[PDB]
Amino acid sequence: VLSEGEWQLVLHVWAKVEADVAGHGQDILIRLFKSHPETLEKFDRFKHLKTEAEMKASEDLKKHGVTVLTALGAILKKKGHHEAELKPLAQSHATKHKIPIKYLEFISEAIIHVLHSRHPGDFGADAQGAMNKALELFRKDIAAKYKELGYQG
Ligand code: HEM
Repeated sequence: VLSEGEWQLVLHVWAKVEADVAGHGQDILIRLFKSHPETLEKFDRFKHLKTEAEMKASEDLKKHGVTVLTALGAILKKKGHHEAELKPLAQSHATKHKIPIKYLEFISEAIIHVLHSRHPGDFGADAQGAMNKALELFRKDIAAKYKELGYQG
């Protein structure tokens, strides 16, 4: 469970994400695909993007980066009372996209990496620790929904 102080560390950095949602979302998806290329294979919509330059040049990918961060932000804003927000996501990721928890670990690592790269004087150990706790909670709760839905994850 996160404390109020930890949620305030998480939402203070989220405000920074909000100053450029498309840029952070684009950077996160490209870092995910660069670091874990097998995750691209889960996206029939984007597997044509066979180089990093092609990914950067894709407005459709950038649009999806915004969709992704918007959903994550809506979850984080609920501080752990996020059950309604999480439900459709766990549903689609379990039953349609079939995204294992390990790949949610990979994207959580990409989020942290990008927050560090974009925010050098502004994303320190306490903030990163708290963001890692919020993303762990996110993954924990998704995994509980995966199990109710019968999906190994
Ligand atoms: C922070 C984690 C994530 C969030 C918040 C997120 C959010 C979303 C949202 C809001 C959508 C559109 C609505 C839906 O279908 O549910 C979506 C679609 C999708 N997601 Fe995720 N996602 C996450 C992680 C991942 C990961 C790690 C993968 C794959 C390795 C993935 C694969 C997909 C696929 C395949 C689609 C459908 C894209 C399309 O063809 O339009 N998601 N995601």
